[PDB]
Amino acid sequence: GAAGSTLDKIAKNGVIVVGHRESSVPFSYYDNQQKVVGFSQDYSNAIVEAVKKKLNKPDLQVKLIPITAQNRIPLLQNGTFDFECGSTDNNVERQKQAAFSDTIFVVTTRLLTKKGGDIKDFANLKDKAVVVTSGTTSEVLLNKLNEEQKMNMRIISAKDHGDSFRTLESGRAVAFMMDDVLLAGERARAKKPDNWEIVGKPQSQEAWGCMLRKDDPQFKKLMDDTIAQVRTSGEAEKWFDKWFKNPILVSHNVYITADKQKNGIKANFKIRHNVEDGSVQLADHYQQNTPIGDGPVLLPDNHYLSTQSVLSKDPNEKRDHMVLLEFVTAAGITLMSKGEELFTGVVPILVELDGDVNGHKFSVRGEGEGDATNGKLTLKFICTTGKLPVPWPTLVTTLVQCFSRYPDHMKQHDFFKSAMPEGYVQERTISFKDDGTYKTRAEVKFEGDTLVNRIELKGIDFKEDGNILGHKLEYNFNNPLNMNFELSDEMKALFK
Amino acid sequence: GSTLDKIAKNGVIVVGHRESSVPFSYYDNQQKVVGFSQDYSNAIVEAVKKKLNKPDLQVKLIPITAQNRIPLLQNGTFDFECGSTDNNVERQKQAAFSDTIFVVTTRLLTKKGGDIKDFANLKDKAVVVTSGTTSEVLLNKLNEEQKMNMRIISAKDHGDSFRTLESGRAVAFMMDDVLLAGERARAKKPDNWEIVGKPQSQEAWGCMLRKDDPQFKKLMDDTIAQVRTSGEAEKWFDKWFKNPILVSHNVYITADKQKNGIKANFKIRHNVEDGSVQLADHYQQNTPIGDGPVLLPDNHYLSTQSVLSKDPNEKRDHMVLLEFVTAAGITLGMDELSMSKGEELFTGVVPILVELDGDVNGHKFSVRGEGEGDATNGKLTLKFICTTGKLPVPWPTLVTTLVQCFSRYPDHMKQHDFFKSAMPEGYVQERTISFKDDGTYKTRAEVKFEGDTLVNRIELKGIDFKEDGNILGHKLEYNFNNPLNMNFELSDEMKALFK
Ligand SMILES: N[C@@H](CC(=O)O)C(=O)O
Ligand SMILES: N[C@@H](CC(=O)O)C(=O)O
Ligand SMILES: [Mg+2]
Ligand SMILES: [Mg+2]
Ligand SMILES: [Mg+2]
Repeated sequence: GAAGSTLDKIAKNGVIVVGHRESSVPFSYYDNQQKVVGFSQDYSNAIVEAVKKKLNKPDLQVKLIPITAQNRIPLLQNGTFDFECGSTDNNVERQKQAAFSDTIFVVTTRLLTKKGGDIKDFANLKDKAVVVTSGTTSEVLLNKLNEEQKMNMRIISAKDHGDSFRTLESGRAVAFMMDDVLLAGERARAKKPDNWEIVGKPQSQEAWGCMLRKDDPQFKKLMDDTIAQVRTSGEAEKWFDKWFKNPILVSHNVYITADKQKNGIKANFKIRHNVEDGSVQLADHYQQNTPIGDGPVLLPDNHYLSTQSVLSKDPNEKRDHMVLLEFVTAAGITLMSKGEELFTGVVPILVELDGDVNGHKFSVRGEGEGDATNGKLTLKFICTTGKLPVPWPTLVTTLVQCFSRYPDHMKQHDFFKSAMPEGYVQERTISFKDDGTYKTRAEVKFEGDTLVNRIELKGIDFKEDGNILGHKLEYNFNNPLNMNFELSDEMKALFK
Repeated sequence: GSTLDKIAKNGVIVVGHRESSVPFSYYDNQQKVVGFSQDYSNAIVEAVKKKLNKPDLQVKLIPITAQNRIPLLQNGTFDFECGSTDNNVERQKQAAFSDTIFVVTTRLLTKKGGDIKDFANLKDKAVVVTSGTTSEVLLNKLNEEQKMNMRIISAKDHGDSFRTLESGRAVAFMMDDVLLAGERARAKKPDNWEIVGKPQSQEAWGCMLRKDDPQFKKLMDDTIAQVRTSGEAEKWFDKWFKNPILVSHNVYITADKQKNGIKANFKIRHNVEDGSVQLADHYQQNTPIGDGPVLLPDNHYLSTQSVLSKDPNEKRDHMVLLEFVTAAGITLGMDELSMSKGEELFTGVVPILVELDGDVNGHKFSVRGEGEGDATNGKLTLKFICTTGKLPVPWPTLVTTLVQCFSRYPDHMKQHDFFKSAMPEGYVQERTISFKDDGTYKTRAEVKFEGDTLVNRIELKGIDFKEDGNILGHKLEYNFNNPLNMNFELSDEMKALFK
């Protein structure tokens, strides 16, 4: 058979081509910024890093390409990609065409259906439209059940799992059959996740592995070693808790460019606020910052800030309020001044905002602390004038980028700290799609030991029953997904 | 101390600028401060950098108005300003002036075909003027001396003054004639407006600086003299007054290392025939067609300008395009005052073929373009034809869809040129273009060499467009980059100045 390895081909070419799935949630799927993410993609990344160390090629490139259940094996055999980790069952029939790593997940094949409907088990599918994803194990099982039991099902074959779920969600099928965890994943992305139930006696139990070409023991050994190390280091259980037991967030990217004319910077970015009906409210941000002082600043090369925030409520606070936890890291440039020295400890923060939106006047006061070493903010905001006339999430970006974590190799690009203590003016236009606009002007500076953000906000042209003045936005940030899925006994055994 | 002493101490020169003195010192639609006088301001800054041996001197532009320019100069809030300030004896008591950079007369702007033919026609009428200007003094003086009973509306800056006139809330706007021509150029309908009236005065503009600083005055006067005799002053006049003024677009690029590619985002503003603007938000992702190594960039941007024209011998629906693109956003380092194989494919002139098939709200169409690209100069020249008859969308909405491998990457940035590095195998370019209050284009293109020709083959799908919106309604001007075209003669006094 083969005398060489895909590892030798990778080393020659300088790139590893990795297949990935498009809608295997939360394992290998596109997030709303088209990043390929998930539990299996974490294994894929670990394997890629293991290939880089094994080949001593620290600058190896990666090229992720999309595959489907239908085309994964033909594209593997003709060399279109080198391996994939996503949601592929290891079985005997497939071992005739491909090789598999050791198992990374174990599932059972079940049904997703509307809560409170007639579908309790597979027997309820008689004479009904049932959706299943083309090219999958469940498609084979569902057709076989339909034929062997003469159930008169109308089996709809959809191109990928999100399409299958949206067939169910729109009423064109009474149930979706698939791996139970993938049903839970599509449910998490639904308009109303809590309307959907997993039901039915399992038709099978399956084990997922990474797929690679046959006759490559060196590459499979590197994968199996990597999987073994992920387990015994505790990372496998930590990745499970990450994807299945905590909110899954999508980072925002604040794109920064120098504005040398003004000795400052500009930025642009988009926020997508979740709407209660399952849609999204786009908020387009334009930003300009100029230093208050007339001394030197750091004028950055282009880069971006990667941001995630968590909103919560203080159970002992009766005023209208928001508790905020925020994490920000600078990126976009590949690998002590006075201003930067001001941020080496924990710095108290004060925020004051005076707002007028469509004539509705309000004020907000916030206090907390920031830890730029860790890119971390913790703040509590109160509406001091009574009820806030807009949703708290629409004010998050307005309510101190000097607390971003700049990596050591990027510290010469940190405009925000360099303007301290005298500070900077931050101005934004925030354009809400199909609705009004906020215009903001803030001064961010030190007053004594405290970092103060004092803002004026003016909002115009809002729709009184739109998503903002109508209070139709969910109290969250970064478009969370929250899985509802039990750690099974089989998975517990896998982790030993 | 002196102004240079302050600049040297701080490492920053603080430059006052006007906000609406068109086309001398004004904000363009990307908030950049531009104009004929700002070209002088930049020349002065560069002379200060050279004099102080501080190539990394920083610049801080701060806005000033006709009302606050002198007090902010006096208390040191800024160091100098080049804009539109008259030099006169009264102001010399408060400030020093450079040698003259422009000469104007004070006149009126009014609606073409109206009753305002000269200053006498203003009797009993509303007249607008900018607060704190020479014209405001002259207009009030004329009012009282000739008992004209004008209602003088005093607006905060020249754009506000003009929009008072444009919106019918005054019958005329008095100002420096060239500033009237500048505000006209930005109007909803520039050709509706006429400059009339016997000049009330002739004025000379200079750059303002603090009094009793002869060395800083000499640096500015020396720079202004060099601009004249080097011919730059006449070239700047031609640039600002006899050629279209464009705004550049910035294409903001970030790496997408997962896909061995890049993403980009940027905004295009299309001029609408009624004077409004149609926003087109661009999201972009590129991936290499080949599986071999590429250049993965740090964040940077492409600075783009385009000129659309018509071929007078072409009877088909068509667009002639000239485009210039330069990469920017990574500073040339103090210590430095081919990176891919594909880069070598662009050292000379490369022929280009573009093929687009479109479907917008069910209206199908095809476009074919041919021309050539010169990446050494960041320059493209193409002619496009609609091969299916009439184009069902405006040509400007297709410009961004219809080869960023022809961008000029400065030498210090060549390691960030993903586009050329993916050749000859090429790349896939996908976009979502969202037209504000209207529909969306989704595009997928392959850009690659086919033999010696760089080929861009595109599929475009448009949905949710309004049939009477700006796109399907064909309400967009045939231009790009939001041009302004001055209508202003070179006077004999300006010719004298250029000697
Ligand atoms: N695990 C199933 C479904 C999938 O791949 O998404 C299969 O291997 O066919
Ligand atoms: N040139 C006039 C108007 C202006 O400054 O814009 C003045 O000096 O007041
Ligand atoms: Mg939801
Ligand atoms: Mg009199
Ligand atoms: Mg126009």
